[PDB]
Amino acid sequence: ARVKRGVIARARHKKILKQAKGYYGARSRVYRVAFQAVIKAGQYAYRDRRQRKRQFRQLWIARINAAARQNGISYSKFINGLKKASVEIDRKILADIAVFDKVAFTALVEKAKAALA
Amino acid sequence: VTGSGKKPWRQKGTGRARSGSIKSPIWRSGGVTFAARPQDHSQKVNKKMYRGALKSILSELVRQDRLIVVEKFSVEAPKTKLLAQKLKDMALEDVLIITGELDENLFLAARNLHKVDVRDATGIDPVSLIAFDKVVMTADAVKQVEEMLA
Amino acid sequence: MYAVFQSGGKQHRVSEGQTVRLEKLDIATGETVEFAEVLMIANGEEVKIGVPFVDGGVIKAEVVAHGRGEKVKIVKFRRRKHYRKQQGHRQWFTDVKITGISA
Amino acid sequence: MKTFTAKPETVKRDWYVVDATGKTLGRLATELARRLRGKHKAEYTPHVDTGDYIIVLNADKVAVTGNKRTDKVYYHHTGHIGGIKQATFEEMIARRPERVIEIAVKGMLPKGPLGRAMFRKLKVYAGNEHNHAAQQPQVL
Amino acid sequence: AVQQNKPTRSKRGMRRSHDALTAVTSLSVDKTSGEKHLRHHITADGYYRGRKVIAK
Amino acid sequence: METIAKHRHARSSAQKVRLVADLIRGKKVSQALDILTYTNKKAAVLVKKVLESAIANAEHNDGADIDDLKVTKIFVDEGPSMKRIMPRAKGRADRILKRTSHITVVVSDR
RNA sequence: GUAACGGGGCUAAACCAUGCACCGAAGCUGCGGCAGCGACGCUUAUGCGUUGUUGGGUAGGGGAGCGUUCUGUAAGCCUGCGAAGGUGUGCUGUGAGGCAUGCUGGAGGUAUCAGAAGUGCGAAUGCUGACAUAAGUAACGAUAAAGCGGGUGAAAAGCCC
RNA sequence: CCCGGCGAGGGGAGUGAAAAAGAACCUGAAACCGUGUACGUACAAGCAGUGGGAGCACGCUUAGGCGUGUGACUGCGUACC
Ligand SMILES: [Mg+2]
Ligand SMILES: [Mg+2]
Ligand SMILES: [Mg+2]
Ligand SMILES: [Mg+2]
Ligand SMILES: [Mg+2]
Ligand SMILES: [Mg+2]
Ligand SMILES: [Mg+2]
Ligand SMILES: [Mg+2]
Ligand SMILES: [Mg+2]
Ligand SMILES: [Mg+2]
Ligand SMILES: [Mg+2]
Ligand SMILES: [Mg+2]
Ligand SMILES: [Mg+2]
Ligand SMILES: [Mg+2]
Ligand SMILES: [Mg+2]
Ligand SMILES: [Mg+2]
Ligand SMILES: [Mg+2]
Ligand SMILES: [Mg+2]
Repeated sequence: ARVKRGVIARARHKKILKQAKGYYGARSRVYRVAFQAVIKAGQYAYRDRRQRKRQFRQLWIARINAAARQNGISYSKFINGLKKASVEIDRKILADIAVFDKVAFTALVEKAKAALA
Repeated sequence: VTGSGKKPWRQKGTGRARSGSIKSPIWRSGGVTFAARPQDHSQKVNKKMYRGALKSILSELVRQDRLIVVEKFSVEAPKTKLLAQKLKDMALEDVLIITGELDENLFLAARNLHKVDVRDATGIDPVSLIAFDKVVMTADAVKQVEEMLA
Repeated sequence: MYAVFQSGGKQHRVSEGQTVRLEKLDIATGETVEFAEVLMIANGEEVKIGVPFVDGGVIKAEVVAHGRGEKVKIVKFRRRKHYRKQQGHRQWFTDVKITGISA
Repeated sequence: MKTFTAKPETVKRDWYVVDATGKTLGRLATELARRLRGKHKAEYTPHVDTGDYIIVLNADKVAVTGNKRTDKVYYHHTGHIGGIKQATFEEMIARRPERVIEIAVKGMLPKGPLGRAMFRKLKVYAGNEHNHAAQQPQVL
Repeated sequence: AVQQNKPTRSKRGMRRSHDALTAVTSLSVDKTSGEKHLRHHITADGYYRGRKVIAK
Repeated sequence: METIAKHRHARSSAQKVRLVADLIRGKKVSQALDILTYTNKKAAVLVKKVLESAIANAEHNDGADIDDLKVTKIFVDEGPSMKRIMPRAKGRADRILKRTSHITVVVSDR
């Protein structure tokens, strides 16, 4: 016969109020933040992690297109050479070879340049 | 509640408002909403359902409760002290247990924080039979077929 | 020697590096069984013989170490329209470590 | 590990010297805008701080293709209302290549901050070789 | 002349900048090896050198 | 307590007194005056009193006669504010909170 | 105020035709995991591994649960070798939440399965209280203004002479 | 006992298991207001976060490429009811 809301009352606010970052002004100090902002965070987060898979790919190719072309054949022709193979197909990501194993990479551009029929 | 008045707050205007009466369920003043009430509570169980499945004790609680002896006839006029003497014929004491002798004699002597209860009589519900460790049926013969009432 | 392979994402850039991956199947606990990867090898790629393929002869694989296959990570991730809120949700994996011997 | 080469905070800067005395005018901007970012560059992951270092010379030798020598809106309105808008055709402005024309790259960059880091920071001039008020050292 | 949302924090905390107080710096004068107050000689007797206000 | 003194009530508002306090810190001590005695704002007359009381506690709670010290701390807090009413336009624009503070002066070692 | 390519800028960075290549979504695939149903493998109350498939969602329908105050089980169990409550942390669950523990704290709390609800707030120009904001801003109530010397006093423009 | 106006207020000493129980007195949360320290910050535009992310302050480990804080720069991107 006792709601005595006080009992979870606190725990709930405290829960979301637990936004370490503090963000700014009311965004931590006032409960107002939670479903307004802590909620946005959940939303902005929901999409960015999955939308990110590509944002890096866009970078991966951005550099491959910037590395492979300097030594003949553009990114457009590159993957096409690479495309022809029985086992020769190791995708990008590691494609950053242009930063650590340049010799490999340029030795990989021939795997495509000389590969393009 | 102490509604010693009808709405005196002037509706349209005065800035934020919208009040009215004061047994107003929102006004900290008083007024408790969907109030409450004395009610009955007491639900009633059919007659057959009442006698249905009770002393399942014997079989299940076999190695525990289903003892039948005597109502202790030699017990003094009103003496509970040396109850122990008889409380040891089975070694069932504070373990709880209730007797079902069926004689409002002097054996109603059991008075304690909560151990042995008498109620030795037709009047008895399973609730009690199941509240104790080993309900000493006892009584003898009283435990007949359809009238195993203790 | 370098390393290279896919299996649930091309995660095999680093050489030995001992980095997380996926999960066995029936159960994780550690120990091992000695599972060679496959000749996805960049020919290992590492020496005077960095090779376009990776294909530099038959059979070339590293044995899996099976360092630690556990843990999780927790990420809230909750959507909500203007009238609802699936806000309440959680899905993770353990990504077994694996140190991987030499190429 | 997490692949992405870091941002050594504009690690290296390769110096260069275009000519501009050429005939490509507007076409040149792209290979001038791509350069101060991460064109010839492979590694040094762009998007983040970065750049290069080249430089223009006379540049005064441009004609564009069509009658653009005579067009190009060009106005540098000011916070002055009172009806301003300073429109001057290209040839009218080509008389003194300032923050414009040669500076056709500004509108071609990421714009705002950081892109702003490259901006005029390539130098322009309009006379090629003589008294290069710019850094004489290493260039190509 | 009404206002509408106003940020107690940050803002105002900025106008306070032009609100901090200031420091004097003055001498003691030959006689008083301390006080002298500001551009005054000394209050102890209110004398710059003799019979001024009350002194010897 | 590392020789304090502080205050409570009296009435002089927070910010009002928080202003003069900034004037004194760091060196202080030997500045029982001058950097205070030569500034007239009510808040000043109040911080000095407690300033001396504090520097005085240097002969009772602890030794270290008045001459060294530092005054590494001075902060005023909001103290219970009195409420009152104000006849105005029929009674709408009236709240008046007197406000009050303290000072809490300190004097430790450098 | 360019304002009838989004901007740059374009003689092809336009269009028309032809063909290849590349970028590109939560679409499809790969890998792992969750749940419902049909099957498969078996095992076989049952259940688990494989697999096919289904899993946007307002009104609204159905189905599962967490948590709180109070009652039974409870002079049983936990506690001053520190309960409830407040605050941090770590582990844990799909989530509601759960636990363990630092510190505070100064006396109580309650596994379990069951029972009953003043049973869960962010809004109703909601009700009560506390504290902000504007802002150290406006204002200090008749424009019959006051100056000086003494006194007293911690201090006097305002009090006494 | 000491500062002070024989103020207020406080600081010691003593009472007490505790005064981090002092009469405003149990526990004392939140808003709101301060002092201190680490980092960011005075050529940069917008629901202030989220994704990426260098540097810096501490903490790492017989490196092993990490934890906590802060976050320049950058893709996105108009609160809830
Ligand atoms: Mg590109
Ligand atoms: Mg009436
Ligand atoms: Mg209003
Ligand atoms: Mg009432
Ligand atoms: Mg009946
Ligand atoms: Mg943009
Ligand atoms: Mg493709
Ligand atoms: Mg995709
Ligand atoms: Mg659904
Ligand atoms: Mg309770
Ligand atoms: Mg609502
Ligand atoms: Mg004033
Ligand atoms: Mg104003
Ligand atoms: Mg004014
Ligand atoms: Mg007046
Ligand atoms: Mg208290
Ligand atoms: Mg700066
Ligand atoms: Mg991130």
